[PDB]
Amino acid sequence: MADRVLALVHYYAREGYFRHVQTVCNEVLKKRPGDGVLTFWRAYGLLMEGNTADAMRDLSSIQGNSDLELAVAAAQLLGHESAKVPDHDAIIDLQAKLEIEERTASDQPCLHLASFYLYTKSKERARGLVERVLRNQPDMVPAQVLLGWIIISQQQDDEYDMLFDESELDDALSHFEQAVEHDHNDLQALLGKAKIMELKKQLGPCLDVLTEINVRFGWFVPALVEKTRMLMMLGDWEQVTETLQRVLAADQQNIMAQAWNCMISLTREGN
Repeated sequence: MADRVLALVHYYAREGYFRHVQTVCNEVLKKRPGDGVLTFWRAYGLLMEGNTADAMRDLSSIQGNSDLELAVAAAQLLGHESAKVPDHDAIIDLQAKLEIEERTASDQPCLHLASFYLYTKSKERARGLVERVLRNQPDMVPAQVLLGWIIISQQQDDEYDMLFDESELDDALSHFEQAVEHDHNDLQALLGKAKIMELKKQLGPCLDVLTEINVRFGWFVPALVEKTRMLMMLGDWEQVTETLQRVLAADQQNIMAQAWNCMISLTREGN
């Protein structure tokens, strides 16, 4: 169940936190001592510092596996895309060779690149690559829960909640139902279903399933900070304060905890 290392960076890479990334990358690196995939997890962790060609110093020294060759080819696609000399022809050539080398290949390089290209270089490529992994079986949990979770995380935050709609809400509902039917150990499907039924004015069963599922994870920090604006349909923001203090107890590194607690502090008391 790869959600331990894939999903921890997945919500916070927009925030650009790294501490959870080091925890999960060191976790998967201590699962298997010495690997190109794990060194490239470390490359992905260091790539959010601001340097995109660090993947060349991390994996291209130790590449050779198709898992690592595809990853190095796409990382040097980004490097030539972020290059200084004019190499737009090289950018187009790398894009073509990646678009051909991802399809009709093994699922492991595509999955590992989607784990790598999870925030950088058109992060819809993560869902695309985990979908082309699961074109043989379009009933496996990761791709469907990731698509539904994205189309509900855009609903719950301030991107599409200026005018809240219900179409991709239902698409996320279908994806989460499929994902939780694949396994009840899934994490993002149940939380997204909980925020769906929060948004549709059934606060009772919503809080019921929230109590049902939030006991299954306490060290999953981003799913803990996501309780901010999906608990604020109830009519208060003190539960938002305590669920951000929960994140602070998990790790004193969340900028969104401080920011959102600031934002909700000034509403009522002007505190």
